[PDB]
Amino acid sequence: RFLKVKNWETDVVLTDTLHLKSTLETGCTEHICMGSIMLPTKDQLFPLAKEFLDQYYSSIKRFGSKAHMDRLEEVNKEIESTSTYQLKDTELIYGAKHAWRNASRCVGRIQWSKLQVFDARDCTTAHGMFNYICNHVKYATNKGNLRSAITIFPQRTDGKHDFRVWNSQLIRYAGYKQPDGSTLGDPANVQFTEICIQQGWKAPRGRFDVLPLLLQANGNDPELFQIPPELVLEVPIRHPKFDWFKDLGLKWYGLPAVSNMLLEIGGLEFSACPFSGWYMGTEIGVRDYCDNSRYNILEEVAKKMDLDMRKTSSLWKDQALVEINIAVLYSFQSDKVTIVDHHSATESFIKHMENEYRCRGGCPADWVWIVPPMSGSITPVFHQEMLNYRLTPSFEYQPDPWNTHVW
Amino acid sequence: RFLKVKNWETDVVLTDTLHLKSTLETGCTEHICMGSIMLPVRTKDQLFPLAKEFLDQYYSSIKRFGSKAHMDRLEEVNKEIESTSTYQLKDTELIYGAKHAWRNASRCVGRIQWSKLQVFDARDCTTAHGMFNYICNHVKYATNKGNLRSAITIFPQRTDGKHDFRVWNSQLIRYAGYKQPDGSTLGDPANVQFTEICIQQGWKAPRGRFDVLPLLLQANGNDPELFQIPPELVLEVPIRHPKFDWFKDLGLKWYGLPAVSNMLLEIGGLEFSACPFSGWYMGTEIGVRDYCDNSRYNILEEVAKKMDLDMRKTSSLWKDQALVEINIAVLYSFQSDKVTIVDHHSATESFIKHMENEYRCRGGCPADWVWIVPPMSGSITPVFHQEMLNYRLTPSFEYQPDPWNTHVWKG
Ligand code: HEM
Ligand code: HEM
Ligand SMILES: Cc1cc(N)nc(CCc2cc(F)cc(CC[C@@H]3CCCN3C)c2)c1
Ligand SMILES: Cc1cc(N)nc(CCc2cc(F)cc(CC[C@@H]3CCCN3C)c2)c1
Ligand SMILES: C[C@H](O)[C@H](O)[C@H]1CNc2nc(N)[nH]c(=O)c2N1
Ligand SMILES: C[C@H](O)[C@H](O)[C@H]1CNc2nc(N)[nH]c(=O)c2N1
Ligand SMILES: [Zn+2]
Repeated sequence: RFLKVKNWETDVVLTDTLHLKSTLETGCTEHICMGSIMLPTKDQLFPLAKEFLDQYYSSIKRFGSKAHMDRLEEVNKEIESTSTYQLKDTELIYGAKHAWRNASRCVGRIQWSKLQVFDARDCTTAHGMFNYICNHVKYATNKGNLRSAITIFPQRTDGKHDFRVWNSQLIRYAGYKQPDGSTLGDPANVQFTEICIQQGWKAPRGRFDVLPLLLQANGNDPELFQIPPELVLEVPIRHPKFDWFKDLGLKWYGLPAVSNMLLEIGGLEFSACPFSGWYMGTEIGVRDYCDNSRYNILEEVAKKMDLDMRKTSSLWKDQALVEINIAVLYSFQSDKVTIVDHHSATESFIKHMENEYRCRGGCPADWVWIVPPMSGSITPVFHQEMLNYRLTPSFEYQPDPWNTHVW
Repeated sequence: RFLKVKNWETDVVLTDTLHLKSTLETGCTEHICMGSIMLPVRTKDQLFPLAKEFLDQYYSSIKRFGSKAHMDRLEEVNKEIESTSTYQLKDTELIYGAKHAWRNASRCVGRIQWSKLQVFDARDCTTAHGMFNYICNHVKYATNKGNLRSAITIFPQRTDGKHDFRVWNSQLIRYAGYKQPDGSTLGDPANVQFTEICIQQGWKAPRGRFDVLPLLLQANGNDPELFQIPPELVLEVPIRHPKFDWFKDLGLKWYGLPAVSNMLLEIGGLEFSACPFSGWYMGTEIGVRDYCDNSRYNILEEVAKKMDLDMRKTSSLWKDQALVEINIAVLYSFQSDKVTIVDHHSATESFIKHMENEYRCRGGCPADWVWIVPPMSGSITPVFHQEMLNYRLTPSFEYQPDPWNTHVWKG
């Protein structure tokens, strides 16, 4: 019940006690492990509020103080009365930072305490949402010197007045299926791209078209907005050795900004809470470019490299993959846009884990997501045993809005 | 109940009902997943239900469930247990058991081959010398001059846990490791403890970087004895690179036959503590793990040095570049010497086909994603995108503690 995790490359052993504070469920049982599955009233609200307020006042070393009890009392009163409650700015910031801290699938959490939190709870319209999001993007991008940030729109009330960003990321490329039969641009975004067009958007029908924002305030119909191009920092992808690489015509955007998740703090639900950091190179070079269900350029690159693509055992896919990921890192670094390679990022996470085990008693971590999609075992996280469990505050998935929206 | 797994690249969805037949635990709870943890004595009491369940499965597979042969066998095993406190498997049952232990091995990506396993019955063995002979025959059979053949040799089952047969080696063929006074290691660092034991038992070590370890064999609970595998039985492959001529001068080689010899085979409640099995290598086992783990031969530096890569910052991906070249060399060398090997793209593609087939005919396929996904180029293999369910079926292979930690020495 007091658990140990071992690193098999270093023999370092850490003792986990934090998991005992876990609340939600993992999807696993004693009979079956679901570790590789992608997606497994007034009464309930006050205990949730109490659990959060307790950990908050503990963190500021005022557990059991007058101010603690008073606040517990005040929130209790507000829930009995209004059937909900509002977070103090200090509580909102703490809650958001700890949602990141608790994100077991995130390798970048060593940065968790340096999150810029933008309070957008006074927002009432989609035009206001757009304004807040432009300011976010500009602050976060910072001329290529990226800074982590989250913008938090008003919390769910009766589930009919939800704030939602319909895009999965603030910045993403459009996808269109060709009459020919293939897919132009990003296949991942074919459905969403349709809903943009099938709602007003005029598509350039290109390969790297930055999608418009589809913003929904207070449960209303969502509205289209184009992010000012001058706020969208993109990087042309070239290679430090292969001069034909530039001719592939590839580029990617600098800002990874997830906008479709749900932030839970003290029982309150923030259905619109776009957050952003900076990329690990493999997210673009391995997944975005080389997934078969994405831009899928491996064969094209291997061809230009003149590799022997007759047999899989020549490892031509593997060679091309490395070169593509060299290009991505080289390109961002050259344009002075923040990026981290998978070696640096995983070494950072090992350091973070040790910090958390020492100062917090543990660090929930999902091995399946933490290990990079290339060169797994030559990164230290591959050899690191990890315990996965769910702490709150937390980021959670939520249904795509078009399936839920009472139109 | 139904359970569905989705492949996120193909959108293919499979339905698992087989997990309902699961008995053993996973280590996970509703509150914590232990999926990345490496490693998460038996009386007459619990034995007959274990026996019965296995025999039910056996007779079902041969389309004889409930037959007179089935009921008689149950009867016979029952009376054998209550009078002798154990029982003996028929040859047919043993073969079925061994094949299904492999079939049920959720961490094994090579299971498309499970039904083609050569089972060698060594249950009549009584001495370490007898063990050595059986093991030599296994190695010769399995190696087949490079045309590798899967096989398992099964020594007598545990009785009171005080007369165990054990192969003290983790694998039948492995290179020695030597700790030097300056803190460095000569050979395979993984095998330093075992090497020191062999030396203590009287092995005259050559003290080179690739010395094949002697077999250390325990029969019937007796102290183990040293044996040298005839070198002519140990097939090795010099490693060279198809473009880089300097690669051969690194002086690398590896053995052709992967043969695990320290696991326990459970069949119908019976425990076979010595059951060496072998197949053929996936290239990455050697090229990624054996050669490039920091705690193993660790040749990334040397290789990258000779490739003249930018080694100052990690973001040059010099480690990733060297890793691919090493794995190309391993595959090239094995194929050139006509020794059976499979690359991780072929192996994972075959596993997906296997898994889909198993869902269709068996109702499921227990699989451990953490182990099934290869240690390089993960997401460009099809298993990366494949949801998997991990659960435990029997018959099974299990870990057991190393014998030198539990053995009562006779002298
Ligand atoms: C600052 C640098 C950051 C880096 C390098 C980073 C890296 C990553 C990576 C590689 C993943 C894997 C997800 C995938 O493969 O699609 C991930 C997941 C995740 N990240 Fe981070 N991230 C960063 C910042 C942040 C921030 C600022 C937040 C929130 C405030 C965050 C929250 C999350 C969450 C909630 C997930 C998992 C989502 C899920 O469950 O699917 N990350 N991160
Ligand atoms: C014939 C070709 C085979 C291939 C390519 C293959 C491949 C693999 C690989 C790559 C692993 C991961 C282990 C590691 O990374 O160290 C593995 C695990 C395993 N294999 Fe196979 N294998 C083969 C044959 C067999 C046979 C013949 C048996 C048994 C009769 C077997 C039983 C197992 C078991 C039980 C594990 C899991 C070990 C554990 O739980 O830690 N395999 N295999
Ligand atoms: C802030 C941030 C930094 C970074 N460096 N990277 C990302 C993107 C990674 C990511 C984070 C999430 F919080 C949620 C998701 C969605 C999961 C995706 C959707 C489809 C495939 N995958 C399941 C991705 C975000
Ligand atoms: C038949 C076979 C084929 C193949 N292609 N390959 C192997 C070796 C893979 C393997 C299988 C096992 F049943 C147990 C182990 C030991 C795991 C090691 C020991 C220490 C670190 N690691 C946990 C390896 C065996
Ligand atoms: C901590 C983690 O479970 C451990 O390093 C595992 C990860 N996956 C693996 N997968 C395979 N095939 N072989 C291994 O030795 C390991 N090691
Ligand atoms: C089926 C499997 O869970 C799925 O492919 C996961 C595996 N691990 C991952 N890991 C990360 N970081 N991102 C992903 O999208 C995935 N996909
Ligand atoms: Zn689990």
